[PDB]
Amino acid sequence: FHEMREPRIEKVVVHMGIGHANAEDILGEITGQMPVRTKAKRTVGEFDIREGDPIGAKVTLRDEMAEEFLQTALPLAELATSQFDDTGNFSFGLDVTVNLVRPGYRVAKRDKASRSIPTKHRLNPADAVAFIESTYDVEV
Amino acid sequence: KPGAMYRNSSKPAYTRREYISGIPGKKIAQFDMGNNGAGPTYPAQVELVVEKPVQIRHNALEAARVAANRYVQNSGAAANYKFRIRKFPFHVIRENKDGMRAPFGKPVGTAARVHGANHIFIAWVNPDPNVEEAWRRAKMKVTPTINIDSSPAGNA
Amino acid sequence: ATGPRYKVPMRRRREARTDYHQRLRLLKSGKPRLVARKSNKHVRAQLVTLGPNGDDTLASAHSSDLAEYGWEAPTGNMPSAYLTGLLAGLRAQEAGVEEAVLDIGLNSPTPGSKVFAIQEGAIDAGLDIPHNDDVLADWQRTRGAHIAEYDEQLEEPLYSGDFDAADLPEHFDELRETLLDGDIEL
Amino acid sequence: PSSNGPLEGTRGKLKNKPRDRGTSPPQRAVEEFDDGEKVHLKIDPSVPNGRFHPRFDGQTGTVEGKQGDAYKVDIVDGGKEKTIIVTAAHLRRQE
Amino acid sequence: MHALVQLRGEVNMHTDIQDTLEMLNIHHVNHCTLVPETDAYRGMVAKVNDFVAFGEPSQETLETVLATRAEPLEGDADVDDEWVAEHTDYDDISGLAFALLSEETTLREQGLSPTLRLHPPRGGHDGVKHPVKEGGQLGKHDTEGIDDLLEAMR
RNA sequence: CCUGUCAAACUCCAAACUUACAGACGCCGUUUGACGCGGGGAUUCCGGUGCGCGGGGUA
RNA sequence: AGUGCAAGAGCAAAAGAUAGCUUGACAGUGUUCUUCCCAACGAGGAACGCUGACGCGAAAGCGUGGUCUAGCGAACCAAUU
RNA sequence: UUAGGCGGCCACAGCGGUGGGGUUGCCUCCCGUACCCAUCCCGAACACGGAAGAUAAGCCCACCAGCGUUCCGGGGAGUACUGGAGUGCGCGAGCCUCUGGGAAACCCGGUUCGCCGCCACC
Ligand SMILES: [Cl-]
Ligand SMILES: [Cl-]
Ligand SMILES: [Mg+2]
Ligand SMILES: [Mg+2]
Ligand SMILES: [Mg+2]
Ligand SMILES: [Mg+2]
Ligand SMILES: [Mg+2]
Ligand SMILES: [Mg+2]
Ligand SMILES: [Mg+2]
Ligand SMILES: [Mg+2]
Ligand SMILES: [Mg+2]
Ligand code: NA
Ligand code: NA
Ligand code: NA
Ligand code: NA
Ligand code: NA
Ligand code: NA
Repeated sequence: FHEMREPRIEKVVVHMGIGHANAEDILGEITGQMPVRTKAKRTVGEFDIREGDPIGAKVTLRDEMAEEFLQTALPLAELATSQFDDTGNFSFGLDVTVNLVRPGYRVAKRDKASRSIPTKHRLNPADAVAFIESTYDVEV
Repeated sequence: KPGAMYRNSSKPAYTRREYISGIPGKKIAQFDMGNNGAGPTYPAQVELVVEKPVQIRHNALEAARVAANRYVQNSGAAANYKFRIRKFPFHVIRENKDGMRAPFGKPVGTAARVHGANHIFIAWVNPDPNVEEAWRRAKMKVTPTINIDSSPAGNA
Repeated sequence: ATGPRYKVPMRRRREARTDYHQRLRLLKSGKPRLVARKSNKHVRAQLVTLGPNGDDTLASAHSSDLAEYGWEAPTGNMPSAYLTGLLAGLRAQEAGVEEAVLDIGLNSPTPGSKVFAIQEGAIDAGLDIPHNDDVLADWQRTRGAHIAEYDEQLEEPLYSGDFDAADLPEHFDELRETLLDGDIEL
Repeated sequence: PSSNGPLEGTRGKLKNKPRDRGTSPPQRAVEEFDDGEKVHLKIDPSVPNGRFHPRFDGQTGTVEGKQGDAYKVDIVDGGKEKTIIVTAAHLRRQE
Repeated sequence: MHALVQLRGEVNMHTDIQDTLEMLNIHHVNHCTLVPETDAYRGMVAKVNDFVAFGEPSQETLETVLATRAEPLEGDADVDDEWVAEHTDYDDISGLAFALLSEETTLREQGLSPTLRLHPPRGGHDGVKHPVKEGGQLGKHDTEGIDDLLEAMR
């Protein structure tokens, strides 16, 4: 049963929602791989009327690239609880989000016969706190 | 203007406010009277039943209603009874007020279409039918002949 | 699901198995389809025709029943695909089938992909199929050379037990060679 | 009519019931008919092409050759003989 | 098998109704025809229902009327037993009548005009403004009902 | 939750009925030639009324 | 939701969005429907072909302008190819 | 069909939920980036290579009706409406009779947790 039920980290998105950049550079060094532009939708008063327009960057890290990052990110954060997803995710911080899930996720991300993960097989906020807390730190 | 001009249901239903503007407000003050805080938990339930399909202008509705409820003050301002007028004047009515040229009239009012045998009024009373009288006065101000019908009340 | 007005997709669309827009374009040819499908371990190839109550498969080949002819290697690779294509193609010819259009379902038209390998095989079997030569692998990779060289970077057998240690694109030739004459079920 | 375009008064006949909404099954768009076959004409709201003039919705004509992939169906409008160019998507075999 | 008698004129009657009567071989008031009880025929009589009198007659009545008002496809010739015998498959009127009722044959098949041109009802009929259920003479009738009419128009 | 009402330009529904084609019966046509084709000659393009369904209008 | 603009209709691995590439908004010539139900009538419109040349795509295929129904103009004369 | 591929009809198949199943035909999740190929950033996906592990997802199998849907019984209802007819009624609006058709809502009880086709396969 277990082993295929135990949580794991799937991508950590570090993004700097600026409002118009030079910021990529630091993201590249803080993570280790190229950042991606962040176009915006809708015209608005914050002199942000341009639809297609660089307004921030993000970086999706997977595997070691994600751990080796969290092994310094987490330490720089305190928070826990309430600040957790209903799916067992959490964002802290410049933002750093951690997407958590169990072994059979590809089933909902592939092209052929894809399918939505059953609620039971989903990750709960609690089942998440445990996994992470059980990895160099404390909850709440 | 006379009811003669609008009491018949010979014209198409004309109620789409999305295509009609300038509709006069309704003169009907209320639809729930008496103790509306309480629910129909009364022994007796009399109803005013229209005996012919007709169109009743909000004018007549208000006069009819007032004449009945204003009288139901034989029981008092805060008496124990609840009065309900179940119809609403949805049908918009016009008047061609040039002669027969470009005669589509302009909105002048609203009326409620009632089919013979429907109940336009329903009162709820304890064995104290002063309501039967309130209605003799109500069907007095609406076009059709009417039937005063009692439902829960084998207390004759 | 939600109400009377709700619109439920066609079953094969729910199952995310059939692309009906591509299907229609495929059926336009009026020719049989060369259905190229893959599995983590195997590769299938069918020649399907249209029917009153659903499709009709007139000839097929599965990477598993490849061993039935002397295959002693894994079945989820390039050489595997090609051969399965050729095997299905041959059976196809036997069935009186002369032409078909490649249907790769929900797979991607990536150059040198296995579905194209399957297509190359079917074509060599004799099947006339609309294709484009430079979207196919360069023969050597079809032979399985890319894997042999990969095992050159050995230190540990690429194949757990299986057959050989340095693998064999030669085993590939022996097989293709075999398929091109006589033998049962062809 | 307040206008005289082809789609005048076709609100009903060219609309799908909410559940038949969406791309139609390809099986019937590829159906093959033979000259002489009787076919019912009915536009499929979901299929844009290969249509015919809405006035003919309901007719049952006789397939008599084809043009491109479209078929040439012979019908009789009132008392007049007409030829309609239509695709299988909007045809059905009679009986 | 039902006996059909037109009791109302053509003036002002729907054309599709008048054409039906004509398809049933009746082209005048008081003319009568015998019609099999089939789905096809049933629909036709239903459409003519308000301008006619119909119902299943008795063996006797049919015989009386056949003898009195039957005619050859052409000519004056009286259709009596001898005629019936020397011209039809049957040996006498009764034999023909029975065959008609049992819907085994038809007036044409036996070289007879499909129409029994009756006489106005002696004593008059019950009126052509109401159906039987209302005291009138229109619509489906009783076998006893039809017989009276047919006999009065003998 | 409970409770009071509506739609010519609303519809989860839904007739009677109208309508394409085909078969069957009926009727009709093969000396009264139907169905149809080609040609000659028109008149006619102020209409009205009843009933059913209407739209406008106090009528 | 969006799909340039009335209204109604169509569309979700798309007819919408993003990106890239491209010029089929191509020449010639037709079939058919519409304009004008039935039922004759022009310009105009549309559907569906073919011949030629192309674009994209692995390919089936799609592209006869814009998802569909409005956005149009005779003879004479002039200019233009 | 002890798990597969392509489909037809396109909710009777949807939504939600329970139980069961794999040294192997198998499908998956899974493991992994030298290659073909790939991410406006990530072998996530796509693509390729492969079996250390698992049946927890998916999937297949058995089942549940609470919601949605399909069809049926009984009731609503031969009601509403309606094609044909009337020197029937009514000041009229309108109604009635005969004849041929005939509903919707809703309630109660059943049904429905897909059916079928081709191919492959201890
Ligand atoms: Cl596949
Ligand atoms: Cl057309
Ligand atoms: Mg309409
Ligand atoms: Mg004679
Ligand atoms: Mg006398
Ligand atoms: Mg009389
Ligand atoms: Mg009509
Ligand atoms: Mg177009
Ligand atoms: Mg001039
Ligand atoms: Mg010029
Ligand atoms: Mg399980
Ligand atoms: Na004027
Ligand atoms: Na009165
Ligand atoms: Na559809
Ligand atoms: Na034209
Ligand atoms: Na960019
Ligand atoms: Na499983």
